[PDB]
Amino acid sequence: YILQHADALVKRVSKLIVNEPAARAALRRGVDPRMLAAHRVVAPYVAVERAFYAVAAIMAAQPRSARRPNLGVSLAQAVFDKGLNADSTEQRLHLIARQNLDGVHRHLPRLVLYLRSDQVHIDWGILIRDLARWGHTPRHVAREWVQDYHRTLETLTRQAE
Amino acid sequence: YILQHADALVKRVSKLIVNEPAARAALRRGVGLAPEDPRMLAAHRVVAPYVPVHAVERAFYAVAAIMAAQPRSARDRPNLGVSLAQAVFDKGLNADSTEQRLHLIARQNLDGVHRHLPRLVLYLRSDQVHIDWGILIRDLARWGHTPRHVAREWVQDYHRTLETLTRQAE
Amino acid sequence: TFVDIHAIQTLPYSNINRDDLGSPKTVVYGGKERTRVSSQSWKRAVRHEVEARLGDKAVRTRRIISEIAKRLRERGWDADLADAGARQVVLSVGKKSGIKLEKEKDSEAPATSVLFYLPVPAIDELAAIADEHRDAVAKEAAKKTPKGILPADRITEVLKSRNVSVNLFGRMLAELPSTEVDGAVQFAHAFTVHGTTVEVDFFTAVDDIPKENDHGSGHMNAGQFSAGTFYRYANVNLDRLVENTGDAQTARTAVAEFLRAFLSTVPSGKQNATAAMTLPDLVHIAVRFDRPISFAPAFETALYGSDGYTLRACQELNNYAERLREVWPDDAIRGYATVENKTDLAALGERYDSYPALIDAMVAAA
Amino acid sequence: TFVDIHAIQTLPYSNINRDDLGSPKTVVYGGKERTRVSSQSWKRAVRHEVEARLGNVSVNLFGRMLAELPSTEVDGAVQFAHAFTVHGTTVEVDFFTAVDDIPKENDHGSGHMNAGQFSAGTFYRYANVNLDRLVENTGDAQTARTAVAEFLRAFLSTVPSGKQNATAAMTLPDLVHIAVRFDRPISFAPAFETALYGSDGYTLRACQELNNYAERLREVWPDDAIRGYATVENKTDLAALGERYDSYPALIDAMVAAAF
Amino acid sequence: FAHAFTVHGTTVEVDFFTAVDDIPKENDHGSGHMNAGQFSAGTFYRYANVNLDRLVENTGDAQTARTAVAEFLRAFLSTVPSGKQNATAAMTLPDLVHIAVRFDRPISFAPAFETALYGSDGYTLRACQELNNYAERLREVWPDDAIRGYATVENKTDLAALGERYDSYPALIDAMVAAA
RNA sequence: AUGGACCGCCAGUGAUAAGUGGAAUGCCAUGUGGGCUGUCGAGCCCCACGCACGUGGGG
DNA sequence: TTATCACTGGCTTCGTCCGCG
DNA sequence: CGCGGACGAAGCC
Repeated sequence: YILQHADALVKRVSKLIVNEPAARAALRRGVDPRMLAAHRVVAPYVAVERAFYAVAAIMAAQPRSARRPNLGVSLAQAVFDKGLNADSTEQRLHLIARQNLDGVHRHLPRLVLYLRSDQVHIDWGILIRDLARWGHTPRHVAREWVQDYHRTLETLTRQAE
Repeated sequence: YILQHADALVKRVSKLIVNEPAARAALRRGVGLAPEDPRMLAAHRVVAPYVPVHAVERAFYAVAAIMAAQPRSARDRPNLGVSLAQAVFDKGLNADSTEQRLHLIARQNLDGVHRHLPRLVLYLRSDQVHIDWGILIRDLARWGHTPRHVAREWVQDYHRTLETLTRQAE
Repeated sequence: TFVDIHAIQTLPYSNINRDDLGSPKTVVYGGKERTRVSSQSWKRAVRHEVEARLGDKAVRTRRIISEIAKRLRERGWDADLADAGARQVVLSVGKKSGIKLEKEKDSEAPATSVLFYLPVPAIDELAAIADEHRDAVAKEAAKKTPKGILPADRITEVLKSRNVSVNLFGRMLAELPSTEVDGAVQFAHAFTVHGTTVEVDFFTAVDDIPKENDHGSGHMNAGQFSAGTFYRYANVNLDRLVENTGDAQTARTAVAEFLRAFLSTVPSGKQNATAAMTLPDLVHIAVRFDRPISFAPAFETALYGSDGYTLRACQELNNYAERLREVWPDDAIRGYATVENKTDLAALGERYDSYPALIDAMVAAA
Repeated sequence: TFVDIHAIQTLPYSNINRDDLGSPKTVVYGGKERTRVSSQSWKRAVRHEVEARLGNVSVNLFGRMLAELPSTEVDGAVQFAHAFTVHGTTVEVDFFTAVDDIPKENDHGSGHMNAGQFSAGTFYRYANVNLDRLVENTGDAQTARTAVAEFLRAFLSTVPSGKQNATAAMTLPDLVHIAVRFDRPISFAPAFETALYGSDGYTLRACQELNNYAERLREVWPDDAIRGYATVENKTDLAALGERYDSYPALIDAMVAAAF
Repeated sequence: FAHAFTVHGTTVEVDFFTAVDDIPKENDHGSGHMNAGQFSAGTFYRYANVNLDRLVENTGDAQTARTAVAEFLRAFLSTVPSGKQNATAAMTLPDLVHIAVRFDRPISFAPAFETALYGSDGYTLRACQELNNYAERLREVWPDDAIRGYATVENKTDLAALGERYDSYPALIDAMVAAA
């Protein structure tokens, strides 16, 4: 379900950001009245509402240099490949895995936007449905993110035998 | 199967414990708590990669943490029932009372075993009782499919080994 | 001709009826243990409410001799003559010399071997029959092995007198099979819809006057309990009830009061400590003409859990009722009454706003 | 021409028939004891609904009237298999106490302590009826119609009467499968020679297991057997059992029609 | 007297605590290890019955039954078990009270809260509204002449089904006990 | 058509009454996120005008 | 801590007594 | 007054 509308947002929005600057600048200011300029693009496809609006905006606030796996596997592969700090991205993962629905959207933007910095691949659709899964199973999604991270880090280290 | 990864956890952990103070304190804070709970996430960093239904993962996390929350006095193929009966006969623990606690665990569910289990096992390891953690792990894994079977094995092993230990003292 | 009633009723930390050790009775049903309330206990609660409400009281007792002796003593008999006369009452019946008696206990009249289930005025009538033969009993008490003197036919005719409870639930008396009456009500064992593990409560009793030994070391016994949404079912074979009571109007009053009692009563098991009194969340009366059909298989697959079972249970009984009406076509008059309004529950027939309205409509429909 | 029926009827906590003691009858099969309701008990119940509904086809369809002297036809051309549980079942003891109504200046010394055994499970029931002997003996083919149709519906609807007032075990079969076979009768009993594991229920699992066994036997012996089955679940398909029917009497009608 | 359970699901919160040794030891300070004691919080539902005819049979007099019942109800609201309080001061008055005088039978409202409340927002209002809805539904399903009545701290709702509202707990108790 | 064929173990039943798990408890002492950096000719069609360089209207 | 713990039957032939018609 | 049904007499400790 949800993932279907999420894919509509990823293609449609993925085109408007890379294509039209005024919309890109009007949605990125909302990563509240200050984000109403964004509804005009994202509102018709929408706890899930908070998820969609936030992920579209954050997805849209990336630098141009940055313009089914989860987020944990993307982080572990970013550590192993791009050589980011491992132990520090480690505590930030452990801090997000405890937040509530409102905390994920306030702790999330730094790691995801910085992760996309230095061109790390991030499947936004899974991330969207994940932010939607905080309304019903926050702890479950958190556990999946962390587990995926460590498991894929271990397998990526062991396959480098 | 399962027992193979369980043995990796027993050497690793048991080896990563007495050889680490920060990891020991970070995994012990999650005894008797769901793996879903945030408070045990500091433990995944040590145990998460060996998790081979869902009941399992809960099993490995459980034992691992509970095994790690013992006092140092306890730090350094039989089941748990035989370990309890031999602990009664040898160490002289109460028999009739450990008896009702055994009879209460044998009825629990997958979530109840991990909440009633820590007192008897951690207290059993208190006063240095030998406990084969690998069998216990696979046992906690066997609650997802055959809870009643594993419970029956635990109790039977306890009474049978108690009887044989009493009769061999002829 | 078969009124059958289904009901879903939750009970919180109830432990209404215990085995010999205090654990709630359990069924390993569908592969999963589910606490149950025995049918005989709830059947007793229903019969006590029905008898209390309709005014006619039945007495199931093994010690009839003592009671008849008390009534005859209130009639002006001496205590010893009352005892001998009541012994004659129970001795003058049965094939052999008399009804088997338990070993006499010092200071009290012997208890009968088998339990008797007869109305109270019938006991008074037995006292009267023993009273009009006062001289025969007085003469026979002197004999070493007194024999029965009272007419056997008259006593057997009094023991055949039926209460509403006997007409409804039936009775059995092995020594006098002519009096045995077949029950008109089938009462199923109420089990939980979902699997329930028995929760252990560790309780202690405080000693009020302070002592050092009294506290610290001392520990006090652990008591078991359980909670859950019980499924309940019961049948009333109307033709047999009409044959037992004889009149159809008395059958109607008996059935209506029985169903209402069936909803109203609760077994009272440690209720002074748990207060489990609760009304059923759903009731489904059906007037089946071919055969009564319980919906227990609907819940043979245990519910998974994590979320409130009442709604999922009601939807499951609804869905299963629909499928049975498709698979087994019938003209049975269905009907239900529920507290939740989240669903229409189309298969359970016409909805009635209240339990008494439902009962009255259904019983009037038969 | 033999028409045989397989049913997977479940029964809640009950003691429909019992041994000389209180415990229910049990057949140790597949290494696991499993409760059973003997064939004669269920058959006698069937005899009462069939004869009650019919208002001498009963001495023909069933062997011989219990209270009549042998009339040279003691056989019946109907073969009831003993119903047995799909899974292993521990006899579940129910402790009960009869209450003494009159009370002395003592408390609760109840009238009668005891314990009676009960059990619950999903019985796999099975029966076959030899149409050919029935036609040769009854004569009229229409009498055969009413006998087999009415016998079949009776086979589904009835349940033995034993300790039922204390336990309401009335129920409808979850699965019915009538296979008009011309070669020979076959019971799918060995499908459950390995008792199914528990904790999630058995109706669906037993359904699919019987489907596997039907698939395989039909593979070893492809035949012209006319088949059909009806269930109380629409969620799972059982292609090996034939065409699906919306209801039990519809199925029975189609198979009695299929026989002639 | 029914077992008071939480309306919502509550996970036990382990509370790590230590005891400081007052005379300084250099190693002990760095080690600093002590046991963890577990607590919990939540909105409990509470229920109780008083079978008046039996109480009159026990005391004998009806007047002593009145003083006993009224004083009992007031005690029922006022008291708190005091288990581990010098460490956590949990003295609290009930947010809502609903006395009913049932003549046919007592009816507990525990099924109203069998579906645990989801959360993230304050449970008090949702619990009160749910008890209201269930009380309404039971008077609909089970018609009766039982004299109802309630007293509540929140003013966000009128709670029509809980009968006539009384301004204070002693006023409610006095009215109801005098009403029986 | 088998030491077989036909074939009910079955009618009844409160497990009851009573009950603090209670008293006490700092996870404390220590820490840069640091260095690098201008955002500056394909755009698809119709029409009008034009000095065919382009201008303008509409999508 | 204490009290409670069922009955009934699945043998033989005939005669006599009793209930009924 | 006749017919039908039910119980008893052992053998058995």
